[PDB]
Amino acid sequence: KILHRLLQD
Amino acid sequence: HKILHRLLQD
Amino acid sequence: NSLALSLTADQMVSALLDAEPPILYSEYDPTRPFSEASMMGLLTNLADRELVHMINWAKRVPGFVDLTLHDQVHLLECAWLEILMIGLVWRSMEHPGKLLFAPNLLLDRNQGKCVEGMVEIFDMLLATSSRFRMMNLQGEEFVCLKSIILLNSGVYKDHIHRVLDKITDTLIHLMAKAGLTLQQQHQRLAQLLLILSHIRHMSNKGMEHLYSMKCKNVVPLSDLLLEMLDAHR
Amino acid sequence: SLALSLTADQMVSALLDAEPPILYSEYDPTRPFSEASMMGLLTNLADRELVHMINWAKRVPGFVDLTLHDQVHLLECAWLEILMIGLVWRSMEHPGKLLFAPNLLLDRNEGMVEIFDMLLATSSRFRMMNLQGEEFVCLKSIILLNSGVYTLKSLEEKDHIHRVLDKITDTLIHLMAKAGLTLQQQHQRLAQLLLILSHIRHMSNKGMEHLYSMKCKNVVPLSDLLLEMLDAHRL
Ligand SMILES: CC[C@H]1CCCC(=C(c2ccc(O)cc2)c2ccc(O)cc2)C1
Ligand SMILES: CC[C@H]1CCCC(=C(c2ccc(O)cc2)c2ccc(O)cc2)C1
Repeated sequence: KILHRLLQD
Repeated sequence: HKILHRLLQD
Repeated sequence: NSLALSLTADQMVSALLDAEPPILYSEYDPTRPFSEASMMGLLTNLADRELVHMINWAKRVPGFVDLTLHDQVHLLECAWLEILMIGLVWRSMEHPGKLLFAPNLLLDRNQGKCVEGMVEIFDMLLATSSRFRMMNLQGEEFVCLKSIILLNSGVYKDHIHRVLDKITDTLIHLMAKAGLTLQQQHQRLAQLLLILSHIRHMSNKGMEHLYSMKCKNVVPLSDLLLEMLDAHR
Repeated sequence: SLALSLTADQMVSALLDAEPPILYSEYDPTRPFSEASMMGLLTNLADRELVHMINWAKRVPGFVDLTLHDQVHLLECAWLEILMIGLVWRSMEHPGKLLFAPNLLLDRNEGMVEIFDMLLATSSRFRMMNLQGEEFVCLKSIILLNSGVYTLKSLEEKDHIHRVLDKITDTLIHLMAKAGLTLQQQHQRLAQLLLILSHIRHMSNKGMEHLYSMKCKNVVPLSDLLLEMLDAHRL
């Protein structure tokens, strides 16, 4: 999940 | 035309 | 010049309280609706009758009758489901986990768990109801919020602008009357108005479902409900 | 949390510094455009704005105090609302026009035109109120936190959001009091601002419908991120 990834970064 | 136009007059 | 602006705060409250439509009953027959036909059948019938009262309610909202007939039509077409929903949410305050469409029509999410794509809207309404309950929303506050919805939701203008300001003053008046501090007042005012954004969201999701209900063939829609629905498309 | 410890002035400073940049589109006046290709431009622009928005959200006081799943949900709910109030803010000084990008100024010329007129009206509302930059960043943060607050011990998260929202309310009043407004004028302006958010929500909902109507018609290549953001509103 792209949004979860970018937020987790 | 519209029913609403009539009901708002009464 | 509108007499709405000349009203005192207490007079504004009295006018709105006096304008309140009654709580209508659903058809009897104690069959708990667990079908998309029966429940949408019940809800459509109720909403159709509620609409007639709403129209006559709107005419008793200060400032509304000062608008042109077409502007009155526009505002009602834009806001009718919002108005139905905030009323539903208000009625359901004292019944956590339940939606009181009528005193003899109390539904829970397990009944909403029927009908494709309604349990989500069901949950949203329940959350709004709980929020109003935790805020201890008062009846005088409720009628102010409902009037704001009517005047604001389709506002896009100066007359409506001043009337909207007048209702704001009225809300603040009620909170000050309730003994709230200045900080508690503007904090509570903000909290109440932010919920109106959620009511807007629920209405739009509701229109989609009603349009979806219409495109099939399940419940006969009244000509009035059909015209109110078509206005959004 | 340190977000609850911030003064109103600190809150404003934090929000102002977290502001994303204004991006350019791929628009070329010498290049012909259809409705399909114009939507391509806006899609490309929105996709690049989303990355900036995500990093902006992390710098909104109180946001990273939330679980990742709650952070995801709020952004999924609010992303088009936030884009739109940004668009409306940029368009204030251009009556009858929408400034999608510094090189993309479009005037009114399906129901896409209706959404267009709705955005124009909101922009007109902003400039008549003389909306301030400090107010705008408060409004935008409210949208992020409020639009999805109502979609076990998940209630603890909901409480925190409400307390931060109360903080932004305090901040708005502080800004208005500093601007010399009377108490009546403060309460009225506060109401005016928050009622606009209902309108921004409405435009977002109508916008999602058209974007879903788009996607299904092959018409325009949606980005991988936009597809996921869009899909979240279909469930
Ligand atoms: C799950 C709740 C929600 C979902 C569908 C839309 C709803 C309503 C509805 C249903 C059918 C209809 O034709 C017009 C309006 C409704 C709202 C308030 C009220 O007092 C009565 C009916 C109810
Ligand atoms: C569909 C309604 C329309 C109204 C305003 C302009 C729109 C978009 C928009 C809005 C703000 C913005 O800064 C950049 C782009 C948009 C276009 C395509 C897309 O895949 C996502 C967003 C959407």
